[PDB]
Order: sequence, then structure tokens, then C-alpha cells
Amino acid sequence: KNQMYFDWGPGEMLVCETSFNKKEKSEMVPSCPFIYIIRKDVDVYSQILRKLFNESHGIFLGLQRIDEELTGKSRKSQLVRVSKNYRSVIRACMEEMHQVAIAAKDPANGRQFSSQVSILSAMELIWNLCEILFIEVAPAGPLLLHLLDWVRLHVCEVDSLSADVLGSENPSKHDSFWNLVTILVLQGRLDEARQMLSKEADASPASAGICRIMGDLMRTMPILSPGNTQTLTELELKWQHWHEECERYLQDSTFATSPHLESLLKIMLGDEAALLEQKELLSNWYHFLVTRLLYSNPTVKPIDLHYYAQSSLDLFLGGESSPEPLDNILLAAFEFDIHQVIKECSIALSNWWFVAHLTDLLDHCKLLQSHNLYFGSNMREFLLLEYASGLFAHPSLWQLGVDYFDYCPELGRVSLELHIERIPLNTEQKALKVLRICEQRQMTEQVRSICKILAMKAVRNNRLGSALSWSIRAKDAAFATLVSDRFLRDYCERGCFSDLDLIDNLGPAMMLSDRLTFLGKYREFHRMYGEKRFADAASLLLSLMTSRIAPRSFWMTLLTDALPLLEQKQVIFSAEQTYELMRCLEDLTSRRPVHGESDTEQLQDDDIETTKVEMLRLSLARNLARAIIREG
Amino acid sequence: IYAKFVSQKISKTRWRPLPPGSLQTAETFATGSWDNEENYISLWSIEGDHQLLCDIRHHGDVMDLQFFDQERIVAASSTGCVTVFLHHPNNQTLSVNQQWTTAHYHTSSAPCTGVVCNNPEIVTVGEDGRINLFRADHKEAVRTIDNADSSTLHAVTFLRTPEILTVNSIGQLKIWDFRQQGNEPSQILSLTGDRVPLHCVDRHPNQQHVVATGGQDGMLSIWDVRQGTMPVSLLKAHEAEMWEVHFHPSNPEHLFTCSEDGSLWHWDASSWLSRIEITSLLPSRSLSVNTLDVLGPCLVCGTDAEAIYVTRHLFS
Amino acid sequence: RSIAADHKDLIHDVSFDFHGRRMATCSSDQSVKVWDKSESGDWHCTASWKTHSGSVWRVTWAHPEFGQVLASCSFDRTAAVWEEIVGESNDKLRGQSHWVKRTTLVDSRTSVTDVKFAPKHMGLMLATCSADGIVRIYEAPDVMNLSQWSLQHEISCKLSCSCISWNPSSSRAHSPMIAVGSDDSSPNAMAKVQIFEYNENTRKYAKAETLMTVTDPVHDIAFAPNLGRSFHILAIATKDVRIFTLKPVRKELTSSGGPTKFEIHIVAQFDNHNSQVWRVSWNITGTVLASSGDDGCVRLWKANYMDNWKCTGILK
Repeated sequence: KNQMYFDWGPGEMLVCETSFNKKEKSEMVPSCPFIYIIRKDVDVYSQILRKLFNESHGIFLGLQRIDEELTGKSRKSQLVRVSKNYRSVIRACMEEMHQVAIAAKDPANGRQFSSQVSILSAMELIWNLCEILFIEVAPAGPLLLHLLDWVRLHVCEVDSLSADVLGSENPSKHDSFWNLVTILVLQGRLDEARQMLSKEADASPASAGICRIMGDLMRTMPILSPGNTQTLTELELKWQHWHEECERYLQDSTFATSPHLESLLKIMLGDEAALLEQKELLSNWYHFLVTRLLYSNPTVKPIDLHYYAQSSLDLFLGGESSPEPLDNILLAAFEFDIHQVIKECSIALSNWWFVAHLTDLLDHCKLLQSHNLYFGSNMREFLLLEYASGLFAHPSLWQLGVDYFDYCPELGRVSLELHIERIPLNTEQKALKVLRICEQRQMTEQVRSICKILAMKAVRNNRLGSALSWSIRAKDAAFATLVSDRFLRDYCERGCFSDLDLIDNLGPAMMLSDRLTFLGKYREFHRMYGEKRFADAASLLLSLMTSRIAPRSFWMTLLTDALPLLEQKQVIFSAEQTYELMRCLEDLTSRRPVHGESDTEQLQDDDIETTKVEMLRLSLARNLARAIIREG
Repeated sequence: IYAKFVSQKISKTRWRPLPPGSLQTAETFATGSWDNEENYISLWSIEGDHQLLCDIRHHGDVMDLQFFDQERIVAASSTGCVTVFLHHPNNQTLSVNQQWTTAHYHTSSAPCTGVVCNNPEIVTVGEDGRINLFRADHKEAVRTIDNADSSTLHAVTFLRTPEILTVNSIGQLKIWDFRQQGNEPSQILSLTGDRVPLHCVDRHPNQQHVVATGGQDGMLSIWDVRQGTMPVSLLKAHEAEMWEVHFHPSNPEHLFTCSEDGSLWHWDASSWLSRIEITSLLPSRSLSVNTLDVLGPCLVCGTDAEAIYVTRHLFS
Repeated sequence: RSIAADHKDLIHDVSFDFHGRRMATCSSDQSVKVWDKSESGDWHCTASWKTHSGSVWRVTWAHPEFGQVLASCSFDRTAAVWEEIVGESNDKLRGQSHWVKRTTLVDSRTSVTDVKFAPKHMGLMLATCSADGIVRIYEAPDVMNLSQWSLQHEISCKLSCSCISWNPSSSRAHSPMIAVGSDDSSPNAMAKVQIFEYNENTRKYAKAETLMTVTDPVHDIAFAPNLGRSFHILAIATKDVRIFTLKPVRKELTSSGGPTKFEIHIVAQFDNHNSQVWRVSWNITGTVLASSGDDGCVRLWKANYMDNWKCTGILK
């Protein structure tokens, strides 16, 4: 026995499960994957899952929750609208599952195709047993069509049995032909039953009229009966009455063939709920129940007497349901127990997205609400959370996981924290995708935390412009103010205020970033000096920054640098700027005696900070004395 | 929307990318001049107006232009030189950092068709049937697929890393991989015949299997990579050849496409694999368009009549 | 398919990173090999060089908050940390530069066998357990300096020398806790409200809960990530052919000057392998757990409905 170590990695690559062995002459690394139904690395399966999620959440909005309404008030249409929305969602999910199965059937797959077919059959059975008569219980045609579709999608029997039971063999009066005709007439396939009876049949006397009437009744069967008027019910009962009359006339005449024609007439008429003709010419329980419902009453109040016949039929059903994983689920759903099929649908025989969609549909159709169970919320929410937690790998995109986790409750804040803890690098596409996925719901704190983490990670590399947009947007304004103060302190050095050179100058994020135009104006005035316009713009920016806006550390340095460009010891000229400069100098000196400047040519000869203010005041006085007397 | 004259035939228009966690729309956009004796690749920066920030001369017609990052922009010349222009965000000066003159050549000079942008690689294609896969700070290419097809490529879209899908001049879409052996494609999806010629190819942002392409007849074909070998939906639009076609990265329902007739239609399906509303942003009079960019609310495009339409309010 | 790790001796641990195309390996031949996955899924060797003088047993990689760092613990009483450099060639024994070394510590002066880093929410911290019975806690105060690794705490979990196993809590919305296993004991240390007193060398021992029901030595121990759940999950791999799984639910509202009592509850105990377990990993969100024994099979357990452990697969 060798010590086998299987490191199941999931934090980086979930489709790369490495396994090793701590033994001699065993230095081989074997990379493997997960289950065949939990991985699904194909693009078609991912697209089908995304479409199903968008149809179950994005297309439901308010119809995804169980909303109870009063039936004896003015809001009686709310329940009908909810039922219609649930039926539409179930139909969309069934169509998506059928499309996924048809796409996977052409990709050389056997087990996956069988699992998809079983999931589709289970969904069809659930829709026929639940969302089919909730809004309108008079729709017999739709229920019959759903039952026929479910019986066709269940088992493939019979497919090639017609070519083997009736293959140029004289004659067609044996029990095999009768069994093949009964199996075709029990599943609602009237065309196949009419085609098999017109191939080889001894048309004798007496019973010829009865056989023609039976064929005519089978070809022109009713499949439409509304409850709004009694005419439809009368027309539907007339066919059964005519069939019973024809069967009685065939049984009470000279028809000696009572071992096949009489059985067919009894199965086609109302002689099927007594367990004599329907239970004897059947191979399964669902087919026999469908035949009994099509022959006798077609209501859902007599399903208990049809799903449970005798001991032999129950044993046959139990033996046939041990191979496939859909017959047991259908039998559990038909007996008012749809909660037991979730454990069978959430296995390796039906993947997990289909099971989650079925659970969500059952929870929205007022069939599996809170109670509660053991998770704290419900079964559908727990299944959605489990699917969102499992749908996380290296090749799979994070958008699908973020969309699946937003509709549930778990795998949200912890998942966002785990994703942000390993994303502090030079990657803006992932951050943009996370910000776009977090802004699709009511989670404004996660996006702000992600933006703050991105700004803190970008500030460590000293990348100006890129980090300012992340610190000013979705990060309040303290970080943006600190970045602006740092930029203003770094730009105030020598005469040429460059600082942000090379390729690091950006800032565009709403009014939170457009309000910091003082630094841009100062940079434009320092890089481009256009007569007195640049000086006026710099003076205006300094006056705006010194008015309790852009901090107060670099404001004194900016004022000292601006005062040295006008007049160091002579006169100058300033239009509507000298008064503002004098006011700023008087307000800065009466605060708490705190300033500071740089050093260049004339500033290096001083020592304190009031020298710049005194020089500015002297220059303003000289300008107002030898420039403000210019009268026109 | 507003137009601006530049006295240059713009052949490409790609907006600059935003930072990580931006709030506003795009303000800067690059352009590429062609069909002249002195092509230049300037970059503008925003009735609306826009001023030129930097300018750099480019040898040959810029057949394709894409921004690899916030300061790097890859361009495909007409002589087979895939140069990476390093734009300065502060000094406003476009410089040439890395270039590959031996990316597309005939052994003559083969013109480079399309060029993908994915950090940190460089996927491009030319008329000689060579699918090179360069990277950043690399002299030689990491992988070069020398296709022996009789047709010539026009566009190349990248679905998953690192398997891209190119379109030839016969209406066929071949999917190749950089880590695969040989020079043959894994899948081949064509249309009806070999008379139609695809010129644009772009995939969806959410679906890695769905991709839209445009032939030489103006019909927008939306095919899949796992649904046979034909198109799932073929709907006509314009009458001339389809120039460029790309969808939005924020919403996958809205998608814009440019043709050679002078109409910038913006389809709005708010699925492409299944009543789509089409609205032309530009009218007649103007000549044909070359490319069109879309970054959320901003929309920039270039025409052949020395015009550049810009609109920062597409949904407002 | 399977591939060779290019190791002369037997492999000990094989941890992965946090991206998806990186895997570290350490054997008993004093070598630290790093694997890199390509676009086709094939694993290729990136860098392989010597890091210590003894036999490496513990190997774990840090998160991306402080760069591409990787820790390694050998039997030579040393715990050095390597840093990946992008300015070096692949497979050149020079891309992983040594930052610091934990060899002069009093708590890590014996044969180290367990070394795992902490989460990114508490900084660049890591834990190590040697044969001396004292668990060393190293944490870097400066994020820019990768060589300034100071000793944060030094608690004594055991006293003798046996199999050590370190496992920290990956829950970001919970308190700072870490599980340490030694011989048949499996305690769980948790940080109190006296961080300033513990960081100033004044706190002796600190224990919150302990995982019992172990009649043999624990070979591996890992804590599952509590993604959405209010309780913790920690799987144990003992040598008594029993895979226990603890369940602690005690993290509530931290009152001003109050206290809490950590409770332990056995969830399930699997014994289908009928052999001594060696590895026991979990999922990224706490939805799947694996257990490998001496029978040559890896069973993947998953959570049912009533907090039950059910084997959903068995790979060999």
C-alpha cells in the first residue's frame, strides 16, 4: 500500500485535480478532473446554463417568489398572472433543455445525451403533473398533448418492433400483433395503430363494420374540450358513447373473434378502469395510467387508482424503474411528492443546472415554499447557492458565477472577498468585469470595496492617472482629495512644475473627478504661458485652492511661487486678482501661523514664510499705486 | 452626434480604454489615416468638439488598429509591419516601442489584415495566410501558423485564450489554436458558396461560442462554434460590403455594424441565436465608413470623406 | 495525461496558486519545481532550483496581494521565502530569488513539516510548525520590503515531535483562527482581543477548541471556506481509517469587553477507504471535500441536506 496524496485544487483551477504518491520510483504527477456531470467544460452547456439562468431570474423579476393573493377581491387576476408566468418559465426551460440535448446529441456523446433526455422527460412529467391545470383546469387538449409528449420522450418502445413482429409472416392474427397494436393505441399514437392495421388484416364479414367504426373513431378522436360551454363536453362524450355502442354491438353479434377484436374494443371504450383490458395489455405503469386516463375519465382525481394496480404490476414497475432514473421521479411527482425527486435530479444522472431550474420552478409555482428545511431558507435557494459555488474554475468565466450567486444568497460577500484577495496586480479587465457584475443588483458596498482595493493596489506601483480614477470613483472622496494633495505637493518643487510626466496623467470620473480641475489648470499654466492669461488662471486656481478646498499644505507654496512671477521687488499688473491675493494673504496669516515654500533664486535668500506674503503685499501695493490710475 | 473634418481618410477608429473602476464614459480615441502618401495615426480627446492630442507618422495604410492597454496601441500597416505605438498619457507623444516587420511577407510584401488585442499577447493575420502570435517585449513570435489556404484573411476574432477564429475571403470561418500541432484548423464553418467574402469578425462578451460576422453582401451572419458548420441566422441589412461589425461590451443586446454604403446601423435585440430594432446613426450624402467604436455611452466612427463622427450620448 | 515532476526523490506536497496556470512542487531532493499550464491544458515546467539543504516537506504559495511569493519548509531548520522575477528566463534556476530565511528562530529550530500562509485580509502573515512543538507566526510589517519578516507570536501547541499540520481559516468575515494538529491531538487556536499584548511578548498559550475522536496521528488537516454559511468546517485525516469533519458555530457579535466559547460538533465520519489517509483537501467555497488513502482511490465527498457527508464520486 503506497501513500497516495490527491491535492484537490479548487482555488486556482478546479478542472485540474493533481494527485501524487510519496513513494520510491513514483515521481509522476497525474492531473485529473471532477465528475462528468459537474464539470461540463463545453461552451454549449455553459451557454444553455446561462440562458436558463437568464430565463429563470432575468425573465421572472417578481414572478420568482411565491406571492399569495386573495381570490375573493379585486386582485383575483394576480394568481392567474403568476400561474401564466410560471407556465411560460417552465416552457422556456423545457425548450432550453431540449435545445441543449439536441446540441449535445451531435457531439458524439452517449451518457450525457441519455442524462439530458432523462432530465427533459422528468421536466415534461413535472410540467404535465403540475403547471398544466393550475390556471385553467378545463384545458384537456393541452394536458393530453403534454402526456403524449412525455410518453414519447420517456422510452423509445416501440421503435424496431414492428419490423420484427410483423416481418412478412403469415399471418397477423397472433398475440404479437395484438400486443403491438395495444402498445401503439395506449400511447395515443393513432396514426401508427391505423397504419399497422391496414398492412395485413383478414377482413371477414360481420366484424368488418365494427373494425371500420373502431378505425374511424381512432382516426377522428377528440383532442379539444373546453369547460366554458357544455357543447364541447357533449361532443367529447359522444365519441365515448359511440365507441361503447360499437363495442357492445360487436360483442353481441356473430363476431367469433373475441380474443383480439373484443379486447381492442374494450381497451378503446370505457372498459379500462376496471383492470381487465388496460392493465393486461401494458408493459409499464405510466403507459397503463395514460391509457386508462385516455379511455375512461381524464381527470387528475383518479390517478391513485391508475398508478397502483396490483402486486405484479407494481413489481414490474419497480423492476423497470431500476435501470433509468426518470420513471421513479415521475412516479414520485405524480403522487403529490415533488420534493423527493430533487435528490434524484441533483445527482450524476441529471447534472445540476436542470435540477436547480426545476427546484426554482417548483418554488415559484407555489409548490415548495419555506417550512423551513435545514439550510435556513428553502430548497431552491440552497440548490442555486450550491450551483453558484460549484460553477467556479479557471476556464469558466466569473460573470456566470456572479450572475448565479446574485439570485441566491450564499457565495456572495465571501466569494467577492476571495476574488479581490487574489487580484491585486496589473489587470484592469478583471476589475472592470467585477464592477460591472456587482452593479447589476443592490450590492453597492462590494463594488466600492473592490474599487478601494484596486486603488490601494495601484498606488503601490506609483502609477498616476490610473489610480486616481479608481480612488475618485466608487471610493467616496477622501482618497481623491489625498491624491490631489500629494500631486500638488509633488508638483511644487522648482520653477518648472512637471512631476506627472512621461505617461501618467488621467482623471475622468463624474463630478468627483471633474471638480479637481485646479491641478490641471496649474499644470497648463506652468507648461504653457500665454501672456497674462496663464498668470490669471494660476492666480484664480491658487485663490480657489486657498479657500478651504484643496487642503492647505501646498496652497502656501503655490501662493509663494505665484507671487515670485509677478514682481519680486517692483510693480506689476493684475486685473481683479490683487484684492483676492491680499485677502488670501491676510486670511492665511491670521489662522495659526503655518505655511512653507520651496527654494529657487529669490526664495533661497529668505528663511521664514512671511517673506513671500510681504513681497506679494508690496507688489500688490506698487501695482495699485502705479497701474490703477489708468483712467480712460 | 457631430462630425469633424480632418482632411484625412480615416481607416480605423478605436476608443481608449478606461481605468479599473471608472464611472464616466470614454473621452480619448485613436484614429488611423490611409489611402494617402503620408499616413498618420493621431489620437483625439474630447455641440460637441474634440481636439488633437498627439500625432505620429505611420508607413503604409493602417488596415487595423487596436489598443492593447491604456498607453499601448497596436497597428497593422499595409507592408506587413505590426508596430506597437507607445502613446504618452502625459507628454502627449506617440512613440514606437516594439515593431515586427517580418510579421506578414511573401517569399513581396503581404498586407496585414486584422489584429487582436489581448494582454499580454498579440494575435494578427495577413494576406499570406500566416497567423502569428507575438507578445510584449519579444523580438520573435511565440507561435506562427502558416496556413496553406488559397484565400486570404480579412479579420480575426479571439473567443477563448488562446484559440482565435479568423475569416478568409471565401466566407469560411476557421478556428485555430496557438498550442496545437500542425497548420490545420480544428473547425471550419462556411456559408452557402465561395462567392461571398467576409471582412469583419467579432465574438460576444458573455458567450464565447456566439460570434457575428459580415460578408461582402451586407448580411449580418450570426453563427456558433458548436452548432454545425453553417450560420444560425442570416439577416440582410445594407446593400454593399460589410466593413466593420462589433457589439457592445457592457450590454450584449446592442450591436453596431458598418458597411460600404454609408450607413451606421445600430441593432438592438433587447438573443442573437433565436423583433430586432435597427436605427441608422448616420444618414446618406456621406461616403462609406471604415470602422466604428463603442464603449458604453460613447460612439466614434470614421468615414471615407475625411470625417469622424462622435457621439457621447447614445442612450441619452 | 500524467507527467513527470523531474524529481529524483519522492514528492511530499504539491500546492497550487490562485490563478489557474501555476503549481508548485517540493520533493526530498532539495528542489522546488514550479509548473505552468498552457492554453491546451498541458503542464510545463517553469522553474526548478535548490532552495534548502535538507528534504522539503511543506510548500505553500502566497496570495497575489504582495506579489508572486512562495514559502517552503524543509528538515534543515529553515523556512525561506522565494520571489518570482519576470526578468529571468524559464528553466534557468534563477527566476526564484530568495527574500529572507527563518532559521535563527527559537520556535522554528527543528524539523519543519507544516507551513501555510494566512489570508490577505490580515496582511502577509504565515505560520510554521516544527518538531519542537512550538508554532511560529511570522508576519511582515512593511508591504514594500519582502525581507522584513519579524516574529509575531510563538505559541506552543505540542511538546513532543510528531506529524505537524497547519490550517488557517479562510473566512474573511470571521475572527482570526488557525487549526494545528500534532500526534493524536488537534487543537484550534484563535486570536483574542489582546493583540497589542500578544504582539509585545506577554501572551503564553492560546487555545479555543480541540478536535477529539482521534485514536491515531493526524496526517493532514484543512479548513473549508465558509462561503455563505455562518459555521466553520475543518476536515481531518487521521491514521485510524476515519475521516472526521468538525463543525464549529460560535462566531457571533463581538461585544465590548465580552467573550465567546467555541463549540465542537462531529458532522460525519467516513471509512470507505479502509486505510490510512494521507491528503484531505477541500473546495474554494466549501462545497466539495476529497480524501486520499493508502488504497489508491480518491473519494470526493459533498454536503447533502442535513449537514451530511455523502461520497459523490470515487476516482482511482
